[PDB]
Amino acid sequence: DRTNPLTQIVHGRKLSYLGPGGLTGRTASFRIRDIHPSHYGRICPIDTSEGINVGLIGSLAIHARIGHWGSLESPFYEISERSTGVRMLYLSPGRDEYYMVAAGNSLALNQDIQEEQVVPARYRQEFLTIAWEQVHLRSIFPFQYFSIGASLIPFIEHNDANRALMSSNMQRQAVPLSRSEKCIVGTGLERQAALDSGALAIAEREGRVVYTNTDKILLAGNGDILSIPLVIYQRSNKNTCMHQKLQVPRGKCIKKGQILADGAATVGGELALGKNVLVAYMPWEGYNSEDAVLISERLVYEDIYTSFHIRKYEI
Amino acid sequence: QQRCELGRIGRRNMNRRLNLDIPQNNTFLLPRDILAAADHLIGLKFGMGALDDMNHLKNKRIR
Amino acid sequence: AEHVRAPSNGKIKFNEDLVHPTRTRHGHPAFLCSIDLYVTIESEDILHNVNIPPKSLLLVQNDQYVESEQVIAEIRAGISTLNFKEKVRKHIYSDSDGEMHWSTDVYHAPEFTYGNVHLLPKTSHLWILLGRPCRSSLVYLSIHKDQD
Amino acid sequence: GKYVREDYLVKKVSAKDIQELIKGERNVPLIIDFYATWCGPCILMAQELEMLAVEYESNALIVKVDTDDEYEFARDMQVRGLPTLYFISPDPNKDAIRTEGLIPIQMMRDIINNDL
Amino acid sequence: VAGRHGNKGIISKILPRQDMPYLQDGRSVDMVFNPLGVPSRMNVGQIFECSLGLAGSLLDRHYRIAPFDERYEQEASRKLVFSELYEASKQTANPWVFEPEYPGKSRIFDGRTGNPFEQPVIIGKPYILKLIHQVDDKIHGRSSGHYALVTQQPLRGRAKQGGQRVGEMEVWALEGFGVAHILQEMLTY
Amino acid sequence: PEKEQWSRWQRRRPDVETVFLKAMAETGQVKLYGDHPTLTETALYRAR
Amino acid sequence: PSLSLHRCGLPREIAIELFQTFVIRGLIRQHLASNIGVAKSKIREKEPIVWEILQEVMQGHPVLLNRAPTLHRLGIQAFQPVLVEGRAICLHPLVCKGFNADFDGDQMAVHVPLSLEAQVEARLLMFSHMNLLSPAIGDPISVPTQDMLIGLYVLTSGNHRGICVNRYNPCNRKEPFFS
Amino acid sequence: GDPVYPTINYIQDPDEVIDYRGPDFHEPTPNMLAYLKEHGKIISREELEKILAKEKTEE
Amino acid sequence: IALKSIFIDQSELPSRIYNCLKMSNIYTLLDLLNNSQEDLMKIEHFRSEDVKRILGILEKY
Amino acid sequence: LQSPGIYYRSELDHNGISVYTGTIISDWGGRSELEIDRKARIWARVSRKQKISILVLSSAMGL
Amino acid sequence: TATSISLGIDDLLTIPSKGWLVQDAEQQSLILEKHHHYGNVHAVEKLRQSIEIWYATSEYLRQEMNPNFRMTDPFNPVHIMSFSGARGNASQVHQLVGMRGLMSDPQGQMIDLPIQSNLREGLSLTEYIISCYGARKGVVDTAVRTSDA
Amino acid sequence: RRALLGEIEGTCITRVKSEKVPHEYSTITGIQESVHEILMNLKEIILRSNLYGTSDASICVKGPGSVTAQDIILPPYVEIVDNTQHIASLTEPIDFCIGLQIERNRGYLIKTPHNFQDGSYPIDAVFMPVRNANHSIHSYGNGNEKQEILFLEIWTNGSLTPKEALHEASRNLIDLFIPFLHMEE
Amino acid sequence: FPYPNPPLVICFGAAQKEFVPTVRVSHEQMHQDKYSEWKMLQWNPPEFVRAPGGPPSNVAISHVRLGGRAAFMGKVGNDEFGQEMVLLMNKEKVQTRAVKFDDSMRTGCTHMKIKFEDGKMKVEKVKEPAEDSLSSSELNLDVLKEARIFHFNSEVLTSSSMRSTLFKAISLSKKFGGLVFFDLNLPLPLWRSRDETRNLIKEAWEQANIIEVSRQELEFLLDEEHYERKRNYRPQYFAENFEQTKQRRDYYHYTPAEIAPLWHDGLKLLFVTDGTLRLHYYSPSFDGVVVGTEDVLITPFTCDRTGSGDAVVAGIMRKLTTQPEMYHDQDVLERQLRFAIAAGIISQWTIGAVRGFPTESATQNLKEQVYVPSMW
DNA sequence: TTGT
DNA sequence: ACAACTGCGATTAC
RNA sequence: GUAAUCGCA
Ligand SMILES: [Mg+2]
Ligand SMILES: [Zn+2]
Repeated sequence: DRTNPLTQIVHGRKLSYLGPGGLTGRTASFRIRDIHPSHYGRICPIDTSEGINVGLIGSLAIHARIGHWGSLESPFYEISERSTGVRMLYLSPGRDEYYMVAAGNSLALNQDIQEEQVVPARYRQEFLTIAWEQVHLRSIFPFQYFSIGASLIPFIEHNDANRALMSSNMQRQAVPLSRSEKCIVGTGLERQAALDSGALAIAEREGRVVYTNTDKILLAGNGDILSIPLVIYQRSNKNTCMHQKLQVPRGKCIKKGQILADGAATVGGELALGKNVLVAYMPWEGYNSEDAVLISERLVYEDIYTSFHIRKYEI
Repeated sequence: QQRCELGRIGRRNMNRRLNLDIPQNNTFLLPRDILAAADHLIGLKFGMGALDDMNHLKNKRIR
Repeated sequence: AEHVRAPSNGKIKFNEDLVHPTRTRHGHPAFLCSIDLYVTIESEDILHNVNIPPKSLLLVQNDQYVESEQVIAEIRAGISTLNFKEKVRKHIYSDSDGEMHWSTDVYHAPEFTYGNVHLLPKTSHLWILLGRPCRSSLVYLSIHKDQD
Repeated sequence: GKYVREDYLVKKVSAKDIQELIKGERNVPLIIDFYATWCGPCILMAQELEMLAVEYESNALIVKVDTDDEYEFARDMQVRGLPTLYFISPDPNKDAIRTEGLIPIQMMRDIINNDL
Repeated sequence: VAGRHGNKGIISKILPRQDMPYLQDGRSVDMVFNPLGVPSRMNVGQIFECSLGLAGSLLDRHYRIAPFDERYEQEASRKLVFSELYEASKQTANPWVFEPEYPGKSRIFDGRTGNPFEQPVIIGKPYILKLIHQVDDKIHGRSSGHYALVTQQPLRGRAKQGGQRVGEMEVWALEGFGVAHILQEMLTY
Repeated sequence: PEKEQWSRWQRRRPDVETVFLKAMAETGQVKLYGDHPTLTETALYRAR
Repeated sequence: PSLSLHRCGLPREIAIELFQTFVIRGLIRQHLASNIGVAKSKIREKEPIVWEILQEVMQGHPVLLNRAPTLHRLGIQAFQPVLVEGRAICLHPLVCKGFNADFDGDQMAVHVPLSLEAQVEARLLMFSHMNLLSPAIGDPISVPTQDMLIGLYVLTSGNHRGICVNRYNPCNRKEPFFS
Repeated sequence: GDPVYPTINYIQDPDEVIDYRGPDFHEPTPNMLAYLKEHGKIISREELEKILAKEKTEE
Repeated sequence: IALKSIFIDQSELPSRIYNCLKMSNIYTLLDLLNNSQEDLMKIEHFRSEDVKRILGILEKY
Repeated sequence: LQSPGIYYRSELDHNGISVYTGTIISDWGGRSELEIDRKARIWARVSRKQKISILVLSSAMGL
Repeated sequence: TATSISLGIDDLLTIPSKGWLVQDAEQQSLILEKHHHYGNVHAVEKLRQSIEIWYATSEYLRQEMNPNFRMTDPFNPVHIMSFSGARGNASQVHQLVGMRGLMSDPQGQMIDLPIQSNLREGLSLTEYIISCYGARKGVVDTAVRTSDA
Repeated sequence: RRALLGEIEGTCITRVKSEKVPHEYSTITGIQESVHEILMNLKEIILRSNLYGTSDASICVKGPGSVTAQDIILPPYVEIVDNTQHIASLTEPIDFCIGLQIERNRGYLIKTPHNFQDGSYPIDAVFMPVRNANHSIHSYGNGNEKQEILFLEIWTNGSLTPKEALHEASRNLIDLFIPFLHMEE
Repeated sequence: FPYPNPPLVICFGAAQKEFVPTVRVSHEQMHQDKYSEWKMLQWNPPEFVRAPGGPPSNVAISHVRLGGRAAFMGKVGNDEFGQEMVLLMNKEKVQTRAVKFDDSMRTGCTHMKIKFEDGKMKVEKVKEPAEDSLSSSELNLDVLKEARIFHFNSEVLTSSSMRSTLFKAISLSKKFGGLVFFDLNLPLPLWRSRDETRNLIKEAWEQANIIEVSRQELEFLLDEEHYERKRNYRPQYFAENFEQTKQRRDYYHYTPAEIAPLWHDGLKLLFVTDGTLRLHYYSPSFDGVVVGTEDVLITPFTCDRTGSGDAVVAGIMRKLTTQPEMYHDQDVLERQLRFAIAAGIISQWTIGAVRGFPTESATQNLKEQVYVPSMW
């Protein structure tokens, strides 16, 4: 799915129960489709497929990895005192059960030693409150329990969990516009999202940009010249235009990994699937009944939400 | 052959639940494994056991 | 199960001879009430009287000071047979390694012919003497012995 | 390294390597950087040194020395703190310039162009 | 159109800028949304976003915030939003951006009449996306063009220029209303 | 408890009502019982 | 929001395809088109008289709207199509409850009764003004729901009566009189 | 009052090009073909041509 | 306009008038320049001769 | 996909004690079940018939 | 349109006694945990006490929500939307201005960790993960309900 | 406010004719911007004119450099305001020749004739000179006679000064309100 | 006539952007080239670099940000770097009337000569302006008169042209009634041997009223191997206290007898910081320890401790200039040191010492949030 | 699968 | 052996 | 014309 750069990355993270040798939609029991405490940090608890296959198609956590034994593994910090005194271990699902994993902070003092403070923790697939002396592990990573779709929602704590799935599904539908603008408020994951989307020109060699053109970019390094071909008004699988624009000017040095050009729905190296417009929350003469929006003509005559769509016909 | 065609993963899991010292390499349904299975089964009747959750990730593999 | 709350901050005054001592389901001590009683919340300017005759739990004591909107008593009048009553079981998991100990009120014979299950005739405590359990082979037992 | 280019262009040399480089003859300016994995400021200094090495492909030599591996050598070089840069000139009569703390990349460029 | 917080809507009217409500600055709002969705679908982060966005636009800043900022303290998001709005109000002297009486809310006027509204409204600049589903793709209409070889019913699909289907749940409604001739015409000719 | 425990609710939540009550307590517009507005006074101000 | 219970907004690009035969007959009757082919070519050319004839055609014709989740009997109703300049079918707000419709992406179908008996049935039985009570318990199904209810509540809420309207007791001491 | 967590962490320049060589980004993604060639997993056409020519000359 | 970057600390001033300008929320030359002689005189502990001293030091530049 | 191994589920009968069963899962997908009735009754559910003798299976294995 | 009702952050008014109630509840919970470590009470008593006290606190908060709005801020936009009948319910507004209470984990077993924060203050990571259980149950319930209906 | 926004008219470029481009979604050698980017840049060219009708302009630049609004040759009636707006950038010695049609209208114009004479591309134009407007009414404190003070803030785009915009809005309002004082038809 | 109400202080030393003087040998090492894995060491930092301190300018910046007035005394060249640092200090409302400009030298660069002979033995041909301040004509006397606290680090002791200037400034400050704050912040050469560092810093130690030293520095000056063997002691058969049974991290409180060799008559307060986790205070009358905490893990990605110690010193100086009963009363001393602890805790969450410096409101908020109402 |  | 929401739209594969 | 897969409300 190449409707937008986000779809290309979120498509490859799907884990499916239904398939050859797996539970069919009808076959799947209710139990199969609910979160199990084991899914913490390894699977997304708010990304599913809406329909008859609800709870059967899910995404994969941001920090997860697949293990030697075929098991998804998650990164847990070890607060236990040792020689190194710090570790990041990808504990497997069965191993983390026999550990006191506390996700809370330590900013509490009650005239006693700090290790005597209490904190919610997880043990044997349960929740309980224990002292800081007895907690073996700690989950520090903020994006550990979510996926790319949910993590792009700012202030997700103040939103209901039910609407999170709707927002994740609707972020997938965005159309790349003729012009792109970054978001004033963001979660900070748009950078790596645009980096790993694949619609960005990243240099594979250090050097200087000797020649700049719309069709190609010439990068001269270590006595060798490399040519990078750009994309000019191509067509995706979902009838959405793909285009790239140069970001670096002529005569600047670029390392192996930096951004040479900006693809569609990406500006300054960050994912940009929309625009920033002034909004007021009030009823206006019924035009807002149910859900409906009243918009001004400025969005029309200034090309704020203009988009290009390309459809192919072949005989 | 298909019932005894336990994978390497299968061997490991069998060893975990039923304490066995069978080497990882011998990925076959040995009769000791069956014997042990029977032992645990009878032990479950007297309370010395724990049933297994089939929705646990540790009980699932990713292809 | 309505919960009676203190109308204002003040002392509680009632006659403890009418109420019978009991133990609440939360492990707390309380006074069982079976007859219409009058309790007085003695505040700076006013006195309040609130209580309900039927079987209720009094979670306070005479002369005790209580703050406003605290749970003084639990009416617990709602009581009936539950057709959906389920004998749910919960397990207690040890939080430290060691050995088991019981002094009294525990049967010395297993409930079944085979197994470690033991039954308790009366209430008692189970003591886990802290320690580190190791695995000892036949070879190690020859050199590793008691009090080494 | 023919098919895939190396990500980092600054090499970690030892103390004997630095002694041999200073003792020998050089045709390009030399830049010595003392770092430690632990110091926070050094994380930035390394990025600026990478940018400088990219800007100066073969007109200057940039090397880095880990203070944890060579502590006595760093102490003998009169190195007070970690974000320290040693600028060695090519001609061996001129005096070396030692800079301490985070300095702008333009300052490094001007030093290499004029002082060295 | 949609927002990142689960807010979705369909455009219903394109009013000119002169009819749009304007702030005390003098600028007409680009979109107007229904304020009754917040208690219904329980989306409170949208308010925060709008406000922070107004603040940023004025101060020329972009905010990349990791989720669950309330691990530091209580009402961390509220403190951040109100602090940034105050600063914007002080630096660009637009007193309206932060109202001490009702933080985050301002009093706007009507573009048509020019009279102020009674209660203050939320003014912000959220991130709105345009979704793939579009009206042009969904428009369809058939008169009498093509039929299936065996069934001889009209064809299916918008690209194939086919009509709409009258299912069993609609025949039931037609029979409950009592329109026998309409059902007969639809089922035969 | 003999020693005072720690809680996230130990502090008083800031509000517009408390700030306005502090602002109008000066200049003699209103009078409050003490130097810091209490929750009952904040509710009364929210009302009036 | 400015339509009546009997009127519904209908786009022109849909109406021209639905009522195409009627506008062909109109072009043939008036001295605007000689044959069916010339009339079809003129309709394809989007001539201005074609829209006038289309408006004159459907002034008394009923349109049958319906929804995909037709659970109750109010899923299919009848309205008077009004020509609009757009691609979105306008609907009266008070009639939304019946269709369980929200403007979040929902779509609807349109049906044109050809026979005179079908037209009479649609105009008499299936109209909205004749169906204002749900067939479950006979309760009003078309009532102010979200914004009109808020407006009515603001209108009839009242006024600050006690301590809110006055700071001191009026004992120590409404005004306007309208005929 | 002022937030405990510094706001300067959230603040970001609007017209800023994100440097993917920072401390918060992972290592650059290696091209699959070049990565397989450098480790010897996939040989070049020249090596296969030379091997086939040697096998033909031997026969 | 480089007057913004020219703080009063760089210009050599007596300690008394320096503290007076610091208390009067004057940190840059531009600010002083915006301020008028009468206004400057208003600041506490600021003598008329001081207005002369700051004017002379400014005219020196 | 579910990992191969031994699973030990239980199921309560309509009248009497709860039935305990152990299933062994293979890579191909074999199901060598084992069940226990109110008595010892260590019966495999491999055969479609009422039951099967675990002792007979062990003797065939080589015991 | 003339009045232009709107909802803001400061417009979500909590009852003026949430802090005291939550503080005494967590104090009693800590005392009971300490005495459970001593051996005065067993596990089932602690479970019952925690569940009952947090459910009672949530119910009292929801009960006192409406009188607070009626007496203190009668013209509150959230209160207007709830009382008029346009959109919202007492349970839904309790999630916004009160507390989410004790969510139930799958298989009908209580989580035992209370959600002491509403959507205005902001839930924690654990509380959000717990509410994910309710969201999944809701969506699967919606699907099965549509099919069965 | 309603007069300044929507009742004031201006002049903008409405049609652009390119020499040897296949379509408006392609790139021409020697220019950093595509045809669409050049059209978008020409769309934001502010002009000043006081007469109605269509006029013709052209752009004839050559050699490597940057073509701006100064290269545009205009009829004597039309003039340029900014004179330094960026039309396009040439990175090679090329001859850049383009034709422009200048029209004066009001409001916004939809580019309806997409299918038209080949080689000419129509660009939608917004003829609104006033960007934003605002007003505030402060009291005068005159006791019984409740007099007030009016303030007006006008933001134009250079085509006309704010005072000229105010006078034109006043004259347009008077022209709109005059017909009611004529004899009945 | 009277000085401004906030008491002014003086920070004396070298102005450096992000200098880290405290360098030792770390046992744990990360990847040499990948600087994206070096944040794992900020998380569990080496003992000596748990709460590092930097240039004196950072102390003045933090002091001004935490509320108060401060001035920097030093010399910087007329180059772009010196003017950049001066502008940075002025934008944050730090006084520079005691900062001198010399066109003859350039700030930050020290000319040296390799002179390889059996070893790489360098020598200083010229010195930087940051390390070259003349005692005679480069000391402003008015700032010394107004100053109540005089702050400087041992970095000035390394040079041979700034020791006399520091001694003259100390004498002039004591002449008008000011106090001397001495933060060791030992540089790399000062960690060779305890005897040489003790003999070199004895002169500045004698004339210092307030001295703040790290735990590692205090142990290094007091037979570090003894305390290293002490912390590793484990009871063989049975413990004698509850702390030994639970095996928590060691937080040793040094008895005044152990600190007696380092105690002089003119010493009022001695602070032994344990890296924003414990804080020890010593006075002629009373001795104690203030409990603290560290939560760098809460924000894993930034995690920079570069400016913690400077913020702690700034908060200590602020509370000493504001609260005059800290010397006499112990509980007030602890309640005020909690402020500096909270300041350090806030300062560890942001990369950049000058960038992530706490304000007074944020520090008070964190102090109230972390500590119970009785303690604050 | 789930139950009929 | 039998059945388990209603329809719509898009793609690729035969 | 049938499948597979996703989406829609
Ligand atoms: Mg809908
Ligand atoms: Zn938040």
